[PDB]
Amino acid sequence: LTEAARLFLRQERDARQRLVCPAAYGEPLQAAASALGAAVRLHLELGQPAAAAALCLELAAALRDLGQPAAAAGHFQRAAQLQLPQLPLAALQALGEAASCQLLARDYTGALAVFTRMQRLAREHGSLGAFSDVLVRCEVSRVLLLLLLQPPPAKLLPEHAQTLEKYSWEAFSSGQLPEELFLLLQSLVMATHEKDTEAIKSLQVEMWPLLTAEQNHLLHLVLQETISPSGQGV
Amino acid sequence: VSPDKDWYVHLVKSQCWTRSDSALLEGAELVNRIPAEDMNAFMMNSEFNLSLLAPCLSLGMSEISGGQKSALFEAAREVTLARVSGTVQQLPAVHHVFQPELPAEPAAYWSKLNDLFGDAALYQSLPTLARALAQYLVVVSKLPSHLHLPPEKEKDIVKFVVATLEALSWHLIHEQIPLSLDLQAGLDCCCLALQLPGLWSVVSSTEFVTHACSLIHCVHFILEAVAVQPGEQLLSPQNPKYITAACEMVAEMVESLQSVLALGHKRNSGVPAFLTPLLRNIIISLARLPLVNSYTRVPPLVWKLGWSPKPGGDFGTAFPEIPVEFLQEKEVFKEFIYRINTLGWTSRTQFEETWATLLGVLVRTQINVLAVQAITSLVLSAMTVPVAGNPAVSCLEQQPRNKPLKALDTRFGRKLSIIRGIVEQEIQAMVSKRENIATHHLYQAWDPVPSLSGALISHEKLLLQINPERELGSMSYKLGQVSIHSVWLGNSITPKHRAGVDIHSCSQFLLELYSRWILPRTPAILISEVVRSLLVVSDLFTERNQFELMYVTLTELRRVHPSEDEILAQYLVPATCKAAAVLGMDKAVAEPVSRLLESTLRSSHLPSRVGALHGILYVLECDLLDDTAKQLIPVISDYLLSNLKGIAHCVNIHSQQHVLVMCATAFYLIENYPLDVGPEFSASIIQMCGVMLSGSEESTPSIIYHCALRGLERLLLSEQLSRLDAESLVKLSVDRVNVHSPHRAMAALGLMLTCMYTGKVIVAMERVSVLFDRIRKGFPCEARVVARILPQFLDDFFPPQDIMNKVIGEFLSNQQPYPQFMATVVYKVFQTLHSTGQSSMVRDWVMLSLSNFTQRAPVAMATWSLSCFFVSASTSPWVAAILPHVISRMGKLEQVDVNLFCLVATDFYRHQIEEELDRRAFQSVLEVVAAPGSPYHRLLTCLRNV
Repeated sequence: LTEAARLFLRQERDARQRLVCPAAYGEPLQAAASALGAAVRLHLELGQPAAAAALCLELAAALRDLGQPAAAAGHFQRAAQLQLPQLPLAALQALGEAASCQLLARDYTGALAVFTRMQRLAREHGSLGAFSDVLVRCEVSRVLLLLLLQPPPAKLLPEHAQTLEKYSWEAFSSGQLPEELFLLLQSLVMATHEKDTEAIKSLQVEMWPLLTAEQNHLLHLVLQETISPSGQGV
Repeated sequence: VSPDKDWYVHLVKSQCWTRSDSALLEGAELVNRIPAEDMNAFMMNSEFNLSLLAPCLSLGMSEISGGQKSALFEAAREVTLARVSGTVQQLPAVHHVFQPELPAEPAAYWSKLNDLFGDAALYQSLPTLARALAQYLVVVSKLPSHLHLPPEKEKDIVKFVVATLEALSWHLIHEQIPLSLDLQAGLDCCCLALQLPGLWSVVSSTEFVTHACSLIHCVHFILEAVAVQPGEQLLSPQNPKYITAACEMVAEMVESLQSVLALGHKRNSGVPAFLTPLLRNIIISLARLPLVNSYTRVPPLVWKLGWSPKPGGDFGTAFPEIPVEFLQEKEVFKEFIYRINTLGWTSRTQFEETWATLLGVLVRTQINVLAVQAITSLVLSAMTVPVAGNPAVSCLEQQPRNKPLKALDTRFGRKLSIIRGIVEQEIQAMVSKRENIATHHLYQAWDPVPSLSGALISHEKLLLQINPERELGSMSYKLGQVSIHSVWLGNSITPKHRAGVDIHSCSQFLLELYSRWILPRTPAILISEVVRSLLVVSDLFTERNQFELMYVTLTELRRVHPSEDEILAQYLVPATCKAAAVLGMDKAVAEPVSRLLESTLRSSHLPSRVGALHGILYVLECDLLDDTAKQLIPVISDYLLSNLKGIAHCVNIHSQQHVLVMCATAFYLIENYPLDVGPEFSASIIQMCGVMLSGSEESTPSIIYHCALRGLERLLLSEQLSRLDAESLVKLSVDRVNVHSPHRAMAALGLMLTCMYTGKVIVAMERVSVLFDRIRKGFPCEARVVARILPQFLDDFFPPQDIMNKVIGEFLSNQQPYPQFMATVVYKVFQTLHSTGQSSMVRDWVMLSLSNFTQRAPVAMATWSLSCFFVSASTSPWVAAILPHVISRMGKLEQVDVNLFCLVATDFYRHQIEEELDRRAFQSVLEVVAAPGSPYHRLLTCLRNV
C-alpha cells in the first residue's frame, strides 16, 4: 500500500502534470485518499506511529503538487503532530511545509498560527544549528505576517505583542537574527507603523536578497496592503 | 474663507499633485468629486500623481459596474492611453531585440536606451504607468462599446509593454531587483496584453517579430533572475540567431511549467509565489505565438531523434506537424499531449491538424488509452467560453443546475442583492482559487456561465447559482459541469457547432467509434476510458439520437460487462444517468436507472458512490424522477442522512468530494423536492450543517464550510422552507460571526445578512451590536468591509433615532481601533438624513457634541473627530466632499489641519444651527474645553467674528 501509493499517485501525476488533462473527473484523488489517507489511520490503529506519518508526508506533498494547498497543509500539520514528542526536527520541517502550504492557500491567520507554534517549539526544544535556522525564518515570517494582517490591540496575543514590541527604538537583542536583517526588520516595522511608503519601498528593494521566496512574497504583500488596502471594493 | 468649488479644487491639488503613495484610494475619491467637465485638465497636468490612475480607474469601474456612467473612469482611461502613447513616442525609431546577455550589440541603440530608461526621471514612470494600463486592460472585457481600447492605440500599447519589460530587465542587469510592484506591473501588462485579441493580432504579426523575441528574451531573463540562483540553468534533467534563441527559450519555459512554475512543486520554492501565476500565463500566451508555436509543440524527444525538416512560415520556424510514426512511442506521445493541452490550439486548422494526428495514433498497448484521453480533452477544449482554444483567456463552460432565485428581484431582495454582493466580493477575493485569474487584481473574479438564450453572464447575477459542490473559484472540469436543463434549453431537445470548430462531426465520429468499440475482447482499462470519454464528451452532444445511442450502448455494456469492474461503474452510472435523464426520464426504458442507482449506492469503494450521487443529481435535474414512481427519493434521503450524520464532527478525515456532493444533493432535494424529502428532513441537515459550520478550523476545512454555508444561504433565500427549520436557521447564523478566521467571519456575516433581509425589535439591536463588535475587534479587511455595509443595514432596518447614539458612541471611543472607517459610516448616515428631509435630527445630534466630543485625551484626535463629524453633518457640497481628505490624517495636528477644522465648524455654525440660543449653547462648549491652544481658541475667535 506504499508502492500502490506510488502507482495511484503517478496515475494522477500523469494526468495532472505530465500530460495535463483538462478532462479530469477528479477520480484518482478521491481514491488517492485510500492507501495513503487510508493506512494513515490503519498505521495508527494497529500501531506504527513512528514512521506512520511518512505516508502522510508523501500524500500531503502530492496533494500540494496537484493544487490542493489547504488539505496538504492539514495533512502536513497532522504529520507534525504525529512525529512531535519524539523527533523535533522532523515535525519542525513538517510544520514549515504546512506554513508554506497555508500561505499558498492565502490563509494568513492560520499560517501565523503555525509560525508561532514553530517559533515556540524551537525555543522550548533548543536545549543545535537548525533550530537557529527555523528561529530565523519564523521570526521574520511572523513579523511580516503581523505587519500584513495588522491585528487591532484587542485581539493581539501576548506573544505577538512581545514580538512586535521587540522591533521599535524603545528597544535596541538580535536573538538569532543577523544584525543587518534585524536592522532591516526594525526599520520596516517602524516605517509601516508610521504609515511611511517610500521607506517600505526602499526596504523591499534592499531586503529582497536577504529574504527567501516565501518571505519575499510576504514582504510584497505588506507593501501592497500598505499601498492599496484590501476591502475598499476598488 | 468660502468653502466652494475653487477652495475644494485647491485642496485636491494639495494632495493629488504630489508624488506619494500614502492615501491613493482617498486621492481617487477626492478627484472623483472634481467637476466632470474640468477633470481631464486636472489629470493631464505634469504634476499629477501618476499613482492615482490605478485607483481612479478602479473607482470609475466600480461606478460603471454599478450601472451608472462614470466620468472619472473616462478621464483616467483617456489619460492612461495618452500617457502610454507619450512614453512610447520617446523610444528609438527602429527596435532591436533586447538580448539580455549579448554585450551591448546595437551600441548606439543600447546607449540611446540607457539614457531613456537607466535614469529614474523616466524609469520611475514606467511601472506607475504600467499599473494604470494593467488596471485598464483587466476590465476591457466588461466595458461598453466605446470604452474598449481603440484600434489606433494597440500598436503603441504593444510597444509600451515591450519597453516596460525591457526596462525591468535592464534594471535587473545593471541595478538591483527593481521592486515587487514594478515587476508585477510589467508582467501584468504583458499578460493582459497577450490576453486580448486586439493586441494579440499585433504582437503576433510579422512586423512585430523583434518585439516578440524581445518579450521572450526579457521574460526568460526575468524568470532566470527570479527563479534560480546565479550560475545555474532553469531546468534540472539561416535567420537571426535571436529567432532560434527565442524558439529554444520558449521551449525551455514551457517545459518548465511542469516543475519550476507549478505552484507548490518542490522546485517552485524559488519563485516568490506572486510571480508564478503571471509567469505561467505569460509563458502560455508566448508559446501560442505563430513564431514559436510550431517549434513549441514538438517534444524535445523528437529533436533527440533524427527529425529536422526545412521550415518556413514568414519567420523561418514553421515546422510541420509531427509525423505520427513518432508518437507510437509513449514518452514522445505524453510530451506531445502535454504541449497541445497546455498550449491549446491557436486556430481551427490547428484543431483539425491535432485531431487528425490523434486519430492516426488512434488507429497500441497503452498508446490507445493516451490517445483516447488526448481526444476527449481536445474536444473539451472547444467548450471554453471566452476564447475557445485559449487556456490563458478561457475556462471550461459550466451551466449550473440551480435556477435563479425568485426572492430577489423584489423590494427587499434587490437590497439584499447589493449588501450580499459586497460580502460575496470579499469572500471571493479572500478564499477563491484565482484559477481563471492571472493578475493580482482582487475585484475581478468572473464565472464561465454563458447565457443559453451566448454572452457571458455577469458575475453579480450568479449570486447563489454555481453548483454548491465545486470549490469556490475552481474552474476545472467537474462532473456535473453542464446541467440537464441547459442541454434541453440550448439545443432544443423535447423531454450547433462550437466556436469556430465543427464539433458535431467530432461528436458523431467519437460516438460511432466508441459504440463500435465497447459492445463487441477490448481490455478493461480501455473500456473504462472510452466510457469516461463518452461521459465527458456528452457535454457536447447536441441531437437526441446521440444521447439515445449513448444510452443503448451503455445499457448493453452494463448487460454484457461483468459486475466485477468497480472502476467502470464510476463512469457507467453518471453517463447512463445523464443520457437517461436527457431523454426526459420515462417509464419504459429509462426507468431501470433507479435500480442501477440503488445498487451502486450500496458500493464498497467511494468513487462509485460519488458517481452515483452525481447521477442522482443528473436525474432530479427536471426528470419527474421515476415519474411519481419516485421510490428513489426515500433511498437518496436515507443514504444522505445515514452518511452525513457520521461525517459532521470530524470532516477533514473523510473525503471532500463526497461531502460536497452529499451536501449538494441534500440541498437540491430540500429546495426542489420539499414534499417528498419528508419534512424535518431539511432541519435534520440544517443541523448536520449546524454541526459542520460550528466546527473548529481544523475539524471543518474552508471549502466545505463555505459550501455548506452558501448552500444554506440559498435554502433560506429560496422560499421552499417551513418556518420551523428557517427559524432554526436564523439562530445558527449568529454564533459563527465571532470567529477568528476573517473569511469565515465574512461568510457568517453574509449568511446573517440573508437571515435578516429574508425573514423580514431588540433582535435588530443585537445584530447591529454584533456588527459593531466585528468592526471594533476585527482585522482591517473585515472591519473595512463591515463598515462599508453598515450604512445600508442601518438605514434599512431601524429608524435613525434608535442607533444615532450608537454610531456616534462607536465613532468616539478609546477602544475604537479603526475610527477612520467609522468616520465614513457616520458620513453615510448623516448624508442619508440630508436627503429624506430629516436634516433637523442631525443638528439635534450634533448639538449633542458637548461631552462626547471635546473630551478625548489626544487633543489632536479630538479636533480630528470634530472635523470629521462636522464634515459629515454638513448640507453643503464641497464641504461634505472632503471627507477623504480629513480621513487621510488621523493624527497630524499641523496648522493647515486647524485651518480646515475652523473653516468646517464655521460653515456648520453658519448654516445648520440657525437658533441663537442654540448658537450660544454651541459656543459655550469650546469655552469649557477652552484650550487657549490653537484649535478651539481660534474657533472661538472665528465664531465671535461671525
